[PDB]
Amino acid sequence: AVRLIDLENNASFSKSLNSTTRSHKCTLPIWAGDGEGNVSDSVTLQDVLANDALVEFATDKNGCRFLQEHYPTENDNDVHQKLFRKLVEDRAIFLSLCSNMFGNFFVQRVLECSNTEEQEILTEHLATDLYNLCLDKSACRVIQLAIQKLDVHLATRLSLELRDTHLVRLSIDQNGNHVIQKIVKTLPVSSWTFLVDFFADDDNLIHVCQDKYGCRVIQSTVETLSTDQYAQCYQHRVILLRSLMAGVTRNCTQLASNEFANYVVQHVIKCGDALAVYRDIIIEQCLLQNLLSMSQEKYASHVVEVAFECAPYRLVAEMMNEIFEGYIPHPDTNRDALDILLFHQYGNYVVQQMIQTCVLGQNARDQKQSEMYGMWLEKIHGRVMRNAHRLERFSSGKKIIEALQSMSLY
RNA sequence: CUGUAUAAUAU
Repeated sequence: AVRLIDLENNASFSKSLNSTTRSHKCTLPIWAGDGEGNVSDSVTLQDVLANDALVEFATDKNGCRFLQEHYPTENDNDVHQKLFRKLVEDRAIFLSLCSNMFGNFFVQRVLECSNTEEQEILTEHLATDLYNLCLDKSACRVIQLAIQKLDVHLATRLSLELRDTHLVRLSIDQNGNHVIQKIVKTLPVSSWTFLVDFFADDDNLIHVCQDKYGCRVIQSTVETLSTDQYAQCYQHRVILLRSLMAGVTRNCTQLASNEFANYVVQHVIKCGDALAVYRDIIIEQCLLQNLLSMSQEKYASHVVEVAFECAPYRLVAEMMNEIFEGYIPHPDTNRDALDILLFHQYGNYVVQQMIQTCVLGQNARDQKQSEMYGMWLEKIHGRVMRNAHRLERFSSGKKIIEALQSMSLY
């Protein structure tokens, strides 16, 4: 049995002869089309492999649809292996097809059909330029499907590839925000602990939180670290959540009176449970002494609504005492916080929430609490009835008067 | 006279 060394034939001039297309926009080569931009029925995948034209099929829509339809799902199929080897033969060719408007659908298809051995070379290719890939509009979808299908260890390598980068630029990005989120919501916490480290800085937290995309990132991170629940005796997540919530609480005044940041503020009040302690701090450190001023604001009035809805009674009593007896009346008009918020565009929503909290808490176990909630209802009814002649003309006044219909302190 | 998100891919 003499040995035979079979070297490959130098087909240097084949990318040249696949560069010829009928149209200047579609990239499908002239040999594979029927004239109208589609793929001829005589064309098979072995014809793609024989002409070295996976790349040129991939960046054309119909050729990539052909590749995605006829791709063999089984890993021991021959044509599957030759196509995958042609894909991952070159780093630059692979990363280009990932960043192609059309080839990323084929890279996603080979992600759905992959097993572990393919996943290793796929991860090694992606990790070389992962950050700029997450910045790309087409390649970032490939990155999201990777975090979903890649084995945890491979995805972890990928997530820690973003460790010392410009994470604020990634988190405020239109495409990259979804990657960060995917990682946080998909992978175990140790894969992205450095992300919490990046938000240990106050300035990085604000810039990201006060952004149309980064507020979703902060919301996903907080939901994940909190959803841990009480299934842990020693929880490492609590330390991480504490490190983050610290900045939220330090800058919660600016974040509450803000276009995008206020939403995540509502989350730490809406959730309760693991975030209850932080909710209370929030109510003690920017809500109190400010409730009139933020209830006349467009963004922070929702924060005052959810704080009135979800607080414990000890804090709710402080808010009610602040609205009823906490401000000096206006020197010209003799008008307190309640008289202002009855006829205010945003503040009437706050007053309806106070009414709703009082009628829900009148069904409480503690009698004193029920009596106190009623007292506050009788205060509200006294102001409303006095002002009811003007308030009846408004829609908000109709909703308010319908809310105090047929009540009883008992 | 009612009030804030509408989170990124097939030329």
